[PDB]
Amino acid sequence: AAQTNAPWGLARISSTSPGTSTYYYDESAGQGSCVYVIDTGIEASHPEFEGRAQMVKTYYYSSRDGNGHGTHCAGTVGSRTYGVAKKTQLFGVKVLDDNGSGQYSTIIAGMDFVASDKNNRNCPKGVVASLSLGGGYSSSVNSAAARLQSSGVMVAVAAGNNNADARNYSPASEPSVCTVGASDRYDRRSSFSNYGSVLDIFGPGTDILSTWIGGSTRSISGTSMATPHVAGLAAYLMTLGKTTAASACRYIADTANKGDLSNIPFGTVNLLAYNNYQA
Repeated sequence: AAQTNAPWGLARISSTSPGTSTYYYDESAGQGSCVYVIDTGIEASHPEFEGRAQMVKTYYYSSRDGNGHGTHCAGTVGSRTYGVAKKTQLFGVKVLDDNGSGQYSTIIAGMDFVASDKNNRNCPKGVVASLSLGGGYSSSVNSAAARLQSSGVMVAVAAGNNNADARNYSPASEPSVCTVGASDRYDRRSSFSNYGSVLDIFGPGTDILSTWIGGSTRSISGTSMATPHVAGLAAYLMTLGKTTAASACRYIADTANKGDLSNIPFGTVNLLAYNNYQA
């Protein structure tokens, strides 16, 4: 399938070169997979989600996304126009308040929630979790991400936006999950993207158009934006039977566009997420 005039990041994920504007993907489109978006919530009534999004948990007085960040990330995973996996089922877990903040104890609870909750959902092609959040190093936060992964969920986490080594941030520094840095439309490392040996993969992260609250759209930047490209790609590939939740990060690295990015520090992978779809 071909989506013309797609957001650059979607075009980039299905291309061997930057600078194109059509997204090519297998029409199965992540059908039968599930992606949990662990964030500020999802405006599930947005027409871009087509009824495929729903809130399953909140730790606050409301399940509403009063911020936008979680809706934007969910849109990059699975919205009809701005998403990688346009037929996946989206599940919102509101661990972040409407200012974008959350205590690590609530983030941990949310991760353990998903590890159990997937057993309440129909995800025959597999389960992914997207975590566009983080803070300072915490062994407890990393351990929670490791348990979620170990339970059979493909865990993708943002590397962080400190232009520094992700070793000092969590869950970015957890080795067993998929740690995602950000690139721009010219295949440069995004100026804010963390780096380091713990990164597994890069995805499009500078000026990413997606859904927003109020039934709207906007373009923002961050490793938060790169992460849902990778979560959506994992779901898409699991639907296609190419990989599993346990191995999808490594499979994405194995099949990535290699050596295409500039300003990658010595010791950081030069690997850009790629769906290797041949139309």
